[PDB]
Amino acid sequence: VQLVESGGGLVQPGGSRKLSCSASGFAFSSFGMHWVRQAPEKGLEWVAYISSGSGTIYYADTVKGRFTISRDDPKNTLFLQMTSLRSEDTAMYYCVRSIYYYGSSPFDFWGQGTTLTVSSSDIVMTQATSSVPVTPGESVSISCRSSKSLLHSNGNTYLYWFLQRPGQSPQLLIYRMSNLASGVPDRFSGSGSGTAFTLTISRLEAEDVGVYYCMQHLEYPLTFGAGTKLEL
Amino acid sequence: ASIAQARKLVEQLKMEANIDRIKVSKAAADLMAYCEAHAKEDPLLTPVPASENPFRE
Amino acid sequence: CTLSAEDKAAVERSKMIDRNLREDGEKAAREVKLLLLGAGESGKSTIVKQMKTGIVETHFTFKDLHFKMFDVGGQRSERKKWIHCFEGVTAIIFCVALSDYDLMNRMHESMKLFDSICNNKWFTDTSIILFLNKKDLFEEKIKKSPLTICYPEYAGSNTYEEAAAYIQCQFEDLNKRKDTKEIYTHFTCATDTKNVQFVFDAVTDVIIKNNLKDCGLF
Amino acid sequence: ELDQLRQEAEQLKNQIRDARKACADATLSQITNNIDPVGRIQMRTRRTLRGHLAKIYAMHWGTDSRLLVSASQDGKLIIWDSYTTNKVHAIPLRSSWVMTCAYAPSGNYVACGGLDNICSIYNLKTREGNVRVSRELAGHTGYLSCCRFLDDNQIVTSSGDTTCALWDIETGQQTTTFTGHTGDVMSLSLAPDTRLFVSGACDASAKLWDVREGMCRQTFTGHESDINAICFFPNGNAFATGSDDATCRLFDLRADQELMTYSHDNIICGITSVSFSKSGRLLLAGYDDFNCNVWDALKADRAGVLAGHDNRVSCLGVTDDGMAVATGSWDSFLKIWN
Amino acid sequence: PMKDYMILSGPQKTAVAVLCTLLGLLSALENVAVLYLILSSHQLRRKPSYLFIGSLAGADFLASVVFACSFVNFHVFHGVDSKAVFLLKIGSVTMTFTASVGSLLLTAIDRYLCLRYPPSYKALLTRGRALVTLGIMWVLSALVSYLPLMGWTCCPRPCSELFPLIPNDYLLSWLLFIAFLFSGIIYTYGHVLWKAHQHVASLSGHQMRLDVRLAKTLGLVLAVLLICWFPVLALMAHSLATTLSDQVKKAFAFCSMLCLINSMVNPVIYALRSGEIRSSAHHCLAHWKK
Ligand SMILES: CCCCCCC(C)(C)c1cc(OC)c([C@H]2C=C(CO)[C@H]3C[C@@H]2C3(C)C)c(OC)c1
Repeated sequence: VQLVESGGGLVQPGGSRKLSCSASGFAFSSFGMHWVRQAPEKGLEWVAYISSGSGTIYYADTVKGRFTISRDDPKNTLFLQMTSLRSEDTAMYYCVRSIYYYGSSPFDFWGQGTTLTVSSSDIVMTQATSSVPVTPGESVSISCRSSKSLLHSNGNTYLYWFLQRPGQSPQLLIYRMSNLASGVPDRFSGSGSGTAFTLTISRLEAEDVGVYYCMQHLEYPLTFGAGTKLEL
Repeated sequence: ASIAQARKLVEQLKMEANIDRIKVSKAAADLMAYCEAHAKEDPLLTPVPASENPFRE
Repeated sequence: CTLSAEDKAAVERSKMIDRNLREDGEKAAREVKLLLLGAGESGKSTIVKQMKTGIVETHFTFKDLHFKMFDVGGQRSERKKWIHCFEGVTAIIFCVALSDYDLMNRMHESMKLFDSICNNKWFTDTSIILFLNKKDLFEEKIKKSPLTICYPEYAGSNTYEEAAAYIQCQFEDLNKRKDTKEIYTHFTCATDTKNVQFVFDAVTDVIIKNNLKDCGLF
Repeated sequence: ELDQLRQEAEQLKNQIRDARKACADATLSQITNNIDPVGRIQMRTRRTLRGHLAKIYAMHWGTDSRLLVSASQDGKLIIWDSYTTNKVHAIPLRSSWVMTCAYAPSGNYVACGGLDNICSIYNLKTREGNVRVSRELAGHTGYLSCCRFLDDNQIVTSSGDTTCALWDIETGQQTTTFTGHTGDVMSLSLAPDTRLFVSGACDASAKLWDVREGMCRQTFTGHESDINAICFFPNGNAFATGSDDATCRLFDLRADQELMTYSHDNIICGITSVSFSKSGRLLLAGYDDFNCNVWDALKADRAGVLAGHDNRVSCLGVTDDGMAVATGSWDSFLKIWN
Repeated sequence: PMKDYMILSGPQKTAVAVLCTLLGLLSALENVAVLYLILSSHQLRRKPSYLFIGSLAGADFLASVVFACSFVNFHVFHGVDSKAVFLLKIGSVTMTFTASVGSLLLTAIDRYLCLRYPPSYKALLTRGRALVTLGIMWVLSALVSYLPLMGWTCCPRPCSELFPLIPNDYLLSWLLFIAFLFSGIIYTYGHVLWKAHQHVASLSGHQMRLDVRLAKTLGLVLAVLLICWFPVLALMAHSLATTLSDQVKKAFAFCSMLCLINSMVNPVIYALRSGEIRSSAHHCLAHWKK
């Protein structure tokens, strides 16, 4: 499974550009697709989302009425056409795939991303620890706090944890606040109470070094948090 | 021919005829005890409150 | 709406699955299913060759009508434990060889199978497209062997027409649900090429009768 | 000679019957007469599962007691979220003639089979987001009436070739074959501890099989016709059978005979499905009269009736937690009762 | 103003009153019986055509009750009517009768789809599509029928003798509308018979039953429809052209009872013919035995 992306580059302010996310090695038609935006030095920010069959399309408040996201299922390619670009839009746009059913693993794959550099009522999540020193082999507990309780009446606490290694696309670690994503080693664990959540890494290694993000999925201005960088 | 099949049937019956058989009363009492012990954990037999029931509508 | 984002997306996926299921169901509704239950193995392969594992599915089209045929004679098991799976089949294609009145008698086995199928509780309304194959062999054999070896009672002469009519009439009387179902008889052979058109005509008649029964006219 | 072999066989059968009669000192009715009645239990259709366009022939609850898989002659294998009536998956079958379906205890695999003589195993929790055939196990010379999962790598199947078999899924080969039935096996139930299983065939007999040595331990008779349903008691030392004679019979293992017969003069229709409630007090039997009758195991009395279907109740399963009873019928509906 | 429209009186008035009241009562009874049969069938109500027949039964029920009440109240009762209520009554009678002919046309279209596209009849006509076409037929009938409640109220102009407070414009428009619907029925059934004959000829070449059976049933239906509705339509045409001043209004008053006769013959000729309705009736009788 690979999600390659194109587009990006130098764009004059006020211009227009269309990003393409080619999908291969998986069933693109059945997978609701996302666009997550990461500023050059800041964290991740959600942009758009097109469902399977292009049924429901949701936008962020920053890009609403300015960005249009569409997909071509026969061609297996995602499109994010955006007009009237501002300077706040310079970032590395990621193509994120997420299927939704009981027991699914949304945001499982993140594409490499395309760098675009333009010429010159939301559930806020706070990660207080911006940086934590770490020695390999020890244990650490990254803490994320939610403004509104993320425990829905259905009994699922919609909290997702991600890891972004230096110079690599984010990967899924824990979904729904305690469910190890496929492929992730069993050392990671996640716990929470509805408003405060923690992620534990026993026997940390060199691979675990990176920046950790917590994402809410209760409502749909999907809000991330400032990452927690785990350096040695 | 079928002689081998008949011999196999006889051997199977001999294997089935040497098993230890407990009294039917003991088996009945064991089944009764199992049904009585787990009666509290049987939502079908004893109706559960509507809040407890997952299939409430 | 008391549904989270993931629950709403799951509902949307369920609706898409429902839509695809309805599309496939309409496609299978415009599908004509036929059961090929031929006695023994005579007349099956010739028919499947003319008109183109437990079940050998055969799919073919004629006059823009999609026919699906099932060859379940290879099951080699108790027929009463899976013959209800074929309930609702549009028609039953029965093959009866006509050169086996000399080869109990093979025609008597065919008649017994006809009793089993035409008078089965799952096939009360399902019509039968009876194929009387091996015509040329019957014509060549009747001039040397009379019909009396198979049927003890036969007042007709040794001519082919009378004997064929007698066999067809016998197989017609084998059924007791005269009102509910109708048996279609065609005397075919290896060389015949109108068998596809006969199946189309019989199946169209069966569908017409079923629709008119449902619409209330009959 | 052959005659003396037959004489030895019948003498051994007579010896077995004499041992059974000697061990039969009291009837379960005599022992369970003093206990309190089950009571009038009434269940309502909590959920109705639409979407199927043909007769539902099998179903099986997942171990989570929330997800279930349904098999229908339309060629669709649908996985159901019983709590919300949401289709999670719709697996397109190669052969539309499916007569069994099982949910693996882990939840990663689902196997369905039928007249194609193969119950193919489908990988649900796989990448690519598409359910794909993990392995198509072939080797049966008849229809696969029921195939159930021991682990993610072993699956036991009951076929109409008078032979059940245990398959190693990865290697796709019959690890052990189980022979001895003289008729088509139509039902198969695994023990809770998954060390032995009992299979009912059309020979009006149910044989216990050890899944390790591969030889039958016990043969149970009493039915006057073919057995279409079989289920283990939750304890593991009893099992119930349903036949076309319109009677459910409960057999015990450690005493090797029949404890109760569950029959009524009003019902003459066959029994397609039999399942036991948790704690084993309730015996739900799916009849051909479009009714899912609820018997009491300890007393032959009829606790209640689930009259909500318009056609034969082919399949019937009780959740592992024992909270819901889901009955599938040939009306293309999958009603869940509680 | 209806004083000139009074023509029915005497022992003749008594006879037509009792007979028309019985006509309405028996028609309503059997129509509600068949309507309940289709509603409570639980399987026939799902079939797309039996809901068309149920609509025919309901339209016949409304026609029977409304027409019987109106005719008895206005002629043999000599009961005065007010403008709004009288116009509503005319609209209701016209609505239910036009809906009955619309249901007959819908059944004709159904039976034509049974033969024109045999393999795809179930797909081409589902329960929902049957419901939507039933709704559009009902609303079209209601609009055309209740036009004189709203559209015209006999502005200064000649108004038909046979239908007080109905301007001849409405009579002409209705006559073309219902003539078109009857033409649709007699053309749909003609095409059904033609297709059946062509199919029977095609089948006979490889090997006189289906075509003859459809001929009998459809001919009986068309014949009863004609012999019941055609005379009143002819008298209406006579009223449109002639001086609408003659005793033939009495002939029309007696003859429109053929409309209630058609209402009474509709369910025995349409639903009772179907074996499913008979089987459901047997099941209902078995339930009633308890
Ligand atoms: C223009 C659309 C016509 C639709 C078909 C109508 C038909 C069935 C032909 C009819 C006949 C008839 O008397 C023979 C009456 C009478 C009833 C009266 C009162 O209610 C008044 C109007 C005449 C009446 C007795 C003068 C009708 O009143 C709608 C209607």
